[PDB]
Amino acid sequence: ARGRGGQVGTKAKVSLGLPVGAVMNCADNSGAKNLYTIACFGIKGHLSKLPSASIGDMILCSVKKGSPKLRKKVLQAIVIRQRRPWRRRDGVFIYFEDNAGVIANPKGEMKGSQITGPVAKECADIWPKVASNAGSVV
Amino acid sequence: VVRTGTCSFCEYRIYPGRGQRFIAKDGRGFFFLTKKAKCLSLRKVKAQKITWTIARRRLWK
Amino acid sequence: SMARRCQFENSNDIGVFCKLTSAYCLVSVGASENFYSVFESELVPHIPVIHTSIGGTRIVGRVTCGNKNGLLVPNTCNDNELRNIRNSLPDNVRVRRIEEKLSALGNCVVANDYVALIHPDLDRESEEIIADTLGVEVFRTTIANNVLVGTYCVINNRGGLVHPLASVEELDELANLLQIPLCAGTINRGSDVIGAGLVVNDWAAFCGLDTTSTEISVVENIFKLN
Amino acid sequence: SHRKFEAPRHGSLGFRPRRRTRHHRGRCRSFPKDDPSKKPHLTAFTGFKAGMTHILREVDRSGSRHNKKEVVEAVTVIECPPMTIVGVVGYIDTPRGLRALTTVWAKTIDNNTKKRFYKNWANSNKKAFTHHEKNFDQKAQDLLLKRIEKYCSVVRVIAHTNMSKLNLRQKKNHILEIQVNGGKVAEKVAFAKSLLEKEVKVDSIFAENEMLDVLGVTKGKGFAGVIKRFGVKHLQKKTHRGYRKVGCIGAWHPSRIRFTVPRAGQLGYHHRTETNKKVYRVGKGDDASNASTAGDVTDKAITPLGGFPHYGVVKNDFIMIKGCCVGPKKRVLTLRKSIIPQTHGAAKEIINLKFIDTSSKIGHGRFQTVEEKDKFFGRDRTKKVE
RNA sequence: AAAUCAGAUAAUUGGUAAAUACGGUUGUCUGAAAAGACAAUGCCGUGAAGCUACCAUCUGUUGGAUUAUGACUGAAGGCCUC
RNA sequence: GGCUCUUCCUAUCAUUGUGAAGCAGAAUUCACAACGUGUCGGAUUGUUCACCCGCUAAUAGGGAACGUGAGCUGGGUUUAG
RNA sequence: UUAGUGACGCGCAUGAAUGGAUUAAUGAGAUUACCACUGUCCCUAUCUACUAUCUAGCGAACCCACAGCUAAGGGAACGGGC
RNA sequence: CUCAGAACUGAAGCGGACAAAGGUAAUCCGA
Ligand SMILES: [Mg+2]
Ligand SMILES: [Mg+2]
Ligand SMILES: [Mg+2]
Ligand SMILES: [Mg+2]
Ligand SMILES: [Mg+2]
Ligand SMILES: [Mg+2]
Ligand SMILES: [Mg+2]
Ligand SMILES: [Mg+2]
Ligand SMILES: [Mg+2]
Ligand SMILES: [Mg+2]
Ligand SMILES: [Mg+2]
Ligand SMILES: [Mg+2]
Ligand SMILES: [Mg+2]
Ligand SMILES: [Mg+2]
Ligand SMILES: [Mg+2]
Ligand SMILES: [Mg+2]
Ligand SMILES: [Mg+2]
Ligand SMILES: [Mg+2]
Ligand SMILES: [Mg+2]
Ligand SMILES: [Mg+2]
Ligand SMILES: [Mg+2]
Ligand SMILES: [Mg+2]
Ligand SMILES: [Mg+2]
Ligand SMILES: [Mg+2]
Ligand SMILES: [Mg+2]
Ligand SMILES: [Mg+2]
Ligand SMILES: [Mg+2]
Ligand SMILES: [Mg+2]
Ligand SMILES: [Mg+2]
Ligand SMILES: [Mg+2]
Ligand SMILES: [Mg+2]
Ligand SMILES: [Mg+2]
Ligand SMILES: [Mg+2]
Repeated sequence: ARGRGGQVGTKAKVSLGLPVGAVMNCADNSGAKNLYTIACFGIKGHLSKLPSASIGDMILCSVKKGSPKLRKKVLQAIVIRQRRPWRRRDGVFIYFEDNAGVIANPKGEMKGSQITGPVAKECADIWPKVASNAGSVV
Repeated sequence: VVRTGTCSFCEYRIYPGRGQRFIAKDGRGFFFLTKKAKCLSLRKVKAQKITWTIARRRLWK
Repeated sequence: SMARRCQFENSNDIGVFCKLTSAYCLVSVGASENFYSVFESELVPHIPVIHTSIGGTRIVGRVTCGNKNGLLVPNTCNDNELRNIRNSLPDNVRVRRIEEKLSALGNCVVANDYVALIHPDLDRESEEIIADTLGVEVFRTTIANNVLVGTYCVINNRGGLVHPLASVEELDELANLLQIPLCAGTINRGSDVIGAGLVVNDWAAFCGLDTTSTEISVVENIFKLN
Repeated sequence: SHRKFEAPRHGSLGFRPRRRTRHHRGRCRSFPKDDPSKKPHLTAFTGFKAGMTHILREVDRSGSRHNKKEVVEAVTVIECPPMTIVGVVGYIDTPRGLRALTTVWAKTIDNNTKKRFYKNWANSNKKAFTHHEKNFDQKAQDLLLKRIEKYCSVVRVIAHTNMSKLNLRQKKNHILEIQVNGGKVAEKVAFAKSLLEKEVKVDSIFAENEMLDVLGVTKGKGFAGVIKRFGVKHLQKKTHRGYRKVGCIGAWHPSRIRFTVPRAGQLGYHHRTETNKKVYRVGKGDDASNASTAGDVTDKAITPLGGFPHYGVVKNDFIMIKGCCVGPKKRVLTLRKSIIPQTHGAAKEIINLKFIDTSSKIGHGRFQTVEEKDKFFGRDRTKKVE
């Protein structure tokens, strides 16, 4: 029982900003502060090409700082904000000031209620529960 | 119409395809025409105090 | 009348993909025919069903809010989407673009044709805009001590469904507040995300496929559609 | 040793050997499939790379991420001044392949084209085509054309790039074969004849939202290390001779190096046939409106403020293509029609243009027009003139 | 529509700066100001052109003959069977 | 031994077209034409191997002086402390 | 986590100045985490000086049976020569 | 020749070049 099943469509092209090992903020109230990036789904690489995730992706991660109940296990998360500038159909490039993610079950459900900070557009279309829990969506 | 954006540092008039965007913890977005713009406004320099700005030109007209 | 089940692509989250008020319905642009069917079939003559997108996204459900006097779109909104909307809208209803740091208007605002509940931290100007435009009395609250009311509670002029963990006390306060009966429950087979699973207005209810017979019963019963 | 981890090879062999090109303007070694369907049409055309800009369009394409929204896309502008037609050329099909049967020259061959035959025009007595002039007998020409009608499979027009219309150094024109595709040999010939000593416009050939092919020479990068050339992965930075090498030139047996292993050498100045570029606009060097839109409703010329960098002002007509194409600014290019007419989605897409950027490229420009810069700084040049 | 590959481009966004471009500034030296120079690029910020990257963008067809296999007609061998 | 790179084998892991089943579907297994293309990111170990964590259409098995030191590297092995 | 640490110890082959057990300061001494850090890496780009380049002048050395394109074959069982 | 106060002023920069320690917790040796 794994994967991204609750994704609602195609995810747009975003410059991949979070390779493996990347540690990002965790914006949910799950009680985990951060997410250590282990893999990213749907990737077959080239030799020695680091697996990379971006806004909207579903990663496989672990919790480095947070509730002792959460760390030491392998969880899935969904990237919300990234600091790596990507580009949108208007030609403008954007970025947030942090790298943020929300722990989720493979079905696309969040474990948590409030999501701290804004969530990127590119995450909403893909993940309606995440979108539901957004305070703001840019 | 040709829809024009405004630069959140100097309030210069921006057209499509040029420039970038920042998004702070607040959710406050900013839209910069120039790298030089971004650098300043993220260095937290006050637009008013820089001469080529429209801010400065406001203060002193 | 009856509550109908649908699916947007494979998701049950219809609450995310459309906005239903007594005067209009909004649905996202790329939908399957079956979606549109389940909507048009019931609401077609009576209300405009308006296909749109907001900031070029299909989430119109969570990003805007409104009742039959008004529509409040986020600053996410592209000019053309706005125009499209004004042109698809009866002249009675007015449309406004708000700048609220909290950009999901559908998440941060629940409204029926009288009362509106807002995110505790929302801008005063946003408040009086909801007030003036929608023509409503506004109260800042938290359903189930969660700040997203639009997401965690659903309302028509008759009654409302709220997050299943709302205490009896809370339920009372709110009922008194909105001047309508409230009921705690779940939708879409156990989900606590009631807003995402349900849309309703005075004569019609759409909800996700997996909503159990029991749950729909609950809905039909509190929303007083018969 | 079976090699340890399997990755794809480091270049396309079909692109080797990697040396420079003989063909300077484009060389189409195929012209589109010929069909009897339509009256004879002219196969390709010649132009020059001016600059790039970006566009804002609205997408009607259904099913797309972008349906009914504004997109911004990169675009190349290619100046396309009128080509002149000089001659006709018949080809025979022989068991050893095609062959040139004959070339019918007009009376009018302007000096600059004659330049082709000379390395320097001005130190020469300019003797070229003299005998074709003094001896010119229209009857004979007609006889030759009739000849071609009689014996010929393929008909091509000998075409003339008139360089005098541009501002560049090179004034010496270009001499092309543009094959003629149309049903009956005879009509091909008639057509060809109609063309002689006349000027052909890009509109004659290419339409809007039409799909294009661009033929030309990659920019020369000179002698290239292996990393730049084939994109090998660079060796460990600790490596004694240097790390920009490939590690193993080959195994013991065979006793030599295969043509397959990457090595140093020239990169750049090759010929490429790039396929399926979309035409966002075709415009006349007369319209001062040519850079504007239904949505714009103001005067705009495609030439960016301060002019296209390292190119100039575009006074002539032009084609504006989606994306980028081969070569540095000022490289001539041959735009050929698609081998088979393109039926796919991107090719059917009707293009609605909203913004075309005239903003300076020499810097980061915020002004779309002089008038704008001036209003901003309160200098009226119409005022200084007055 | 994406991934891996292939071939290019540089409008945009990034990267690069010994254009020593313009500004800032430490120590010294020219009586001072002004203007500079020396500290193998003093240091710092922005920095056009160029080069450059999935860290940017564009583009990557159509027939014929056949294999395995499934069939038509069919004889050796009245019937049978690719 | 690894790194780098190229090519070959087919006793085919995946992809193409098929035959077979104790082939309902889904999945799987046996076989045929067949390499044309692909066959990845990390823990520990000098490691070949092995074992685990993962993504993946798949994470096939091999050759080329047990491919590849005037290509590196020098952890292992095998001088002198 | 064949790594590190703490424990257990049917110690191949621990053990008492052939010293056993400890141990602050201490170390260009062996090992493991972690924090900061970063071009080690993902993934490679760009800039400077000196070279390699070309020129005037000057001007060696290693090595050298005979020589120098391969496929197979046989052959002192991997030929360049047959 | 040392030390301390207050106020004003700059793109919040100011040991501006030069000079100039990265930390922490463990294990083994040898004081
Ligand atoms: Mg770590
Ligand atoms: Mg590797
Ligand atoms: Mg291969
Ligand atoms: Mg041919
Ligand atoms: Mg390249
Ligand atoms: Mg050397
Ligand atoms: Mg720049
Ligand atoms: Mg000084
Ligand atoms: Mg001075
Ligand atoms: Mg001096
Ligand atoms: Mg000195
Ligand atoms: Mg120095
Ligand atoms: Mg500098
Ligand atoms: Mg810089
Ligand atoms: Mg592509
Ligand atoms: Mg393709
Ligand atoms: Mg076989
Ligand atoms: Mg068997
Ligand atoms: Mg490794
Ligand atoms: Mg070996
Ligand atoms: Mg020893
Ligand atoms: Mg380790
Ligand atoms: Mg262990
Ligand atoms: Mg030590
Ligand atoms: Mg010379
Ligand atoms: Mg010399
Ligand atoms: Mg032999
Ligand atoms: Mg041989
Ligand atoms: Mg003081
Ligand atoms: Mg101060
Ligand atoms: Mg400092
Ligand atoms: Mg250390
Ligand atoms: Mg000692």
